[PDB]
Amino acid sequence: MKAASVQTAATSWGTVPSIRVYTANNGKITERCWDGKGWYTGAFNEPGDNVSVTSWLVGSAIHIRVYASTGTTTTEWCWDGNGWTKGAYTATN
Amino acid sequence: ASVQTAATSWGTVPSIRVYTANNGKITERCWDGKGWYTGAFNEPGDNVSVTSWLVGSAIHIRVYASTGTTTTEWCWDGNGWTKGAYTATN
Amino acid sequence: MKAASVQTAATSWGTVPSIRVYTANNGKITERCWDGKGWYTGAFNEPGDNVSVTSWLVGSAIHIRVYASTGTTTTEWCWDGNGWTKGAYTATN
Ligand SMILES: O=S(=O)(O)c1cc2c(O)c(c1)Cc1cc(S(=O)(=O)O)cc(c1O)Cc1cc(S(=O)(=O)O)cc(c1O)Cc1cc(S(=O)(=O)O)cc(c1O)C2
Ligand SMILES: O=S(=O)(O)c1cc2c(O)c(c1)Cc1cc(S(=O)(=O)O)cc(c1O)Cc1cc(S(=O)(=O)O)cc(c1O)Cc1cc(S(=O)(=O)O)cc(c1O)C2
Ligand SMILES: OC[C@@]1(O)OC[C@@H](O)[C@@H](O)[C@@H]1O
Ligand SMILES: OC[C@@]1(O)OC[C@@H](O)[C@@H](O)[C@@H]1O
Ligand SMILES: OC[C@@]1(O)OC[C@@H](O)[C@@H](O)[C@@H]1O
Ligand SMILES: OC[C@@]1(O)OC[C@@H](O)[C@@H](O)[C@@H]1O
Ligand SMILES: OC[C@@]1(O)OC[C@@H](O)[C@@H](O)[C@@H]1O
Ligand SMILES: OC[C@@]1(O)OC[C@@H](O)[C@@H](O)[C@@H]1O
Repeated sequence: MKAASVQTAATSWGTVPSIRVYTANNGKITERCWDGKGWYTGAFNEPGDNVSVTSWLVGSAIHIRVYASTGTTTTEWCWDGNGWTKGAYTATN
Repeated sequence: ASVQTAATSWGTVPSIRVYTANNGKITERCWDGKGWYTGAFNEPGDNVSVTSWLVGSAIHIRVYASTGTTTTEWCWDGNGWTKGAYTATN
Repeated sequence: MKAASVQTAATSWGTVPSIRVYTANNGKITERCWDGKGWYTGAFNEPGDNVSVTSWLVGSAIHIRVYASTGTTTTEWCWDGNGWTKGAYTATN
C-alpha cells in the first residue's frame, strides 16, 4: 500500500530516561528505543493501523502494554521482561 | 481504517483504562488486576487521547474527545464523568 | 475538502497538575496548557499531521518529547526547561 502519514505512540520511564516510540505504517507497527545512548530498533513488530501504549514500573522493572488495532479488533501486546506476549485485553467493537 | 485507541495506567496493580473511538462513539474498557470489564465512559468522538495522574491514592483522568475541529475534555475525579474547561481554536 | 477530525495527544505531571494537549490540525501541531488556573496557548508550534507525546520528571524538572509526523518522517521535539529543540530520533524508514 501507500502510507499517507504514519501514526505514533510513545512511552517513557526513569530518569535517563528510557523511551519507546511505536509507529504504525502500512499496517505494521514497529518500535524504536532510547536508553540514553542512541536510538535503536526494538523487538516489537506486530500488525496494526493504529497504536496506543501505556507503561508502569514495578520497582525498577518496566511493564509495557501496546494496543494495536486493525479494523475493529484491538490486540494488547505485553512486555513483562521476556518477549512480547498477547494480553487478555478484549473489546467488542 | 480502524478504531482509534488511547491508554493510561496508574499504580502497581496496575489499573489500566483503554478508550476506543469507533464510528463516532468512544467507549472504555477497564483492568484493575482481575479481568477486563466495561467502564462508564461513553461520549461522542472520532479521535481520542487520555492522560491521568494520582493525588495520593486518588485517580484523576482526562479524556480528550475530538469530532471535526472541536475537542471536548471529559474529567473523572472520583464521582462520574464531567465536562472540563478545555477549549482550543482549531 | 472539509477539514478532517483533529488528532490530539496529552501528557500530565505533578498533582496540580500540569497538562499539555497537542492538536494536529490541517498539517500543523499546536499546544494548549493547564497548570491549575485556566487553559492557555503554549509555545509549541510545528508541522505535523500526527502527534504523540511522552514526558518524565527528573526531580522537579519536567522533560517533554513530542513526536510530530508528516508523511513517513517523524521529528522529535524536546522540551528540557528552556525552549523546544529538535531531538536525535529517527525512525526505521
Ligand atoms: O492503494 S495504495 O495505497 O497502495 C496506493 C498506491 C499508489 C497510489 O498512487 C495511490 C494509492 C493513490 C494515491 C494516494 C495518495 S494519498 O491518499 O493522499 O496518500 C496520494 C497520491 C496517490 O496517487 C499521489 C502521490 C503522492 C506522493 S507523495 O506526495 O510523495 O506522498 C507520491 C506518489 C503519488 O502517486 C507516488 C507513489 C508512491 C508510492 S510509495 O509506495 O509511497 O512509494 C505508491 C504509489 C504512488 O503513486 C502508488
Ligand atoms: O462531511 S461531514 O459529515 O464531515 C459534514 C458535516 C457537517 C456539514 O455541515 C457538512 C459536512 C457540509 C459542509 C461541507 C463543507 S466542504 O465540503 O468543505 O465544502 C463545508 C462546510 C459544511 O458544512 C462548512 C463548515 C466548515 C467547517 S470547518 O471546515 O471545520 O471550519 C465547520 C463547519 C461547517 O459547517 C461546522 C460543522 C462542524 C461539524 S463537527 O463535526 O461537529 O465539528 C459538523 C458539521 C458542521 O457543519 C456538519
Ligand atoms: O532493550 C530493548 C527492548 O528489549 O526493550 C524492551 C522492549 O521495548 C523490547 O521490545 C525491546 O527490544
Ligand atoms: O501480565 C499480562 C497481563 O495480565 O498484564 C495486565 C493486563 O495488561 C492484562 O491484560 C495482561 O494479560
Ligand atoms: O472501575 C470502573 C470505573 O469506575 O473506573 C474509573 C473510570 O474509568 C470509570 O469510567 C469506570 O467505570
Ligand atoms: O476539575 C476539572 C478541571 O478543572 O480539571 C483540570 C483541567 O482538566 C480542567 O480543564 C478541568 O475543568
Ligand atoms: O508554561 C507553558 C510552557 O512553557 O510549558 C512548557 C511547554 O509546554 C511550553 O511549550 C509551554 O509554553
Ligand atoms: O536532550 C535531547 C535528547 O538527547 O533527549 C533524549 C532523546 O529524546 C534524544 O532523542 C534527544 O536528542
